[PDB]
Amino acid sequence: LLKLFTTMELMRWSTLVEDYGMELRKGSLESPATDVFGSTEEGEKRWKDLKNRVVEHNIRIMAKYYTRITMKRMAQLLDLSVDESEAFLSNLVVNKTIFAKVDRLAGIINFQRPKDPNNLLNDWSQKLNSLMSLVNKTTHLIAKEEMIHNLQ
Amino acid sequence: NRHYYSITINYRKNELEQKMLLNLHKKSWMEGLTLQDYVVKEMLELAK
Repeated sequence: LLKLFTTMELMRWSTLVEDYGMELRKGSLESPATDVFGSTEEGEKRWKDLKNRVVEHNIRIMAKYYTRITMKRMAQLLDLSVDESEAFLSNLVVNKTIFAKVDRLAGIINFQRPKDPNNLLNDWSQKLNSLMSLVNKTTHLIAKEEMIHNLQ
Repeated sequence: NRHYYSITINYRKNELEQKMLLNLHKKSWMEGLTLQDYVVKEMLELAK
């Protein structure tokens, strides 16, 4: 679970179910399990909110390659079903702590960022800062090339 | 003015340095490398 604190470990949920159901199968310290999954009205609810965890934190982690993603292949890369993904979209999207944009006009929509509606600002940042990096290139090009030419 | 008559003054022929007194100045005071703004949007946004 500590490893889960990066990349979300978008793992087959049943595998983690093994990893945390064999806690109840501990021939050692098992009171951890009973505090976690020896419970029913909350321990099984802990499994449920763990599904919540995997889906919503995967929504978090996967925010990079977006602007093109399908409702079906969403579930395919979600370790959970499509209408399961439908309810997950629904709750995370009415919660809307992030701003995505989606529509079943195609179903190929995504847990997006503002979807880049911006003017030159994008171009501005890009051109300016990149060109600046290039002047930096030059200004250390002279330096380091001279340095490697010191002995000569 | 009694006890105080002024003398015509001047600066030296300083090209010996005036050269390096403008060469380094112009080269730096003007975008140094000069390959920098070549600010261009946010400036004209506020401008226009």
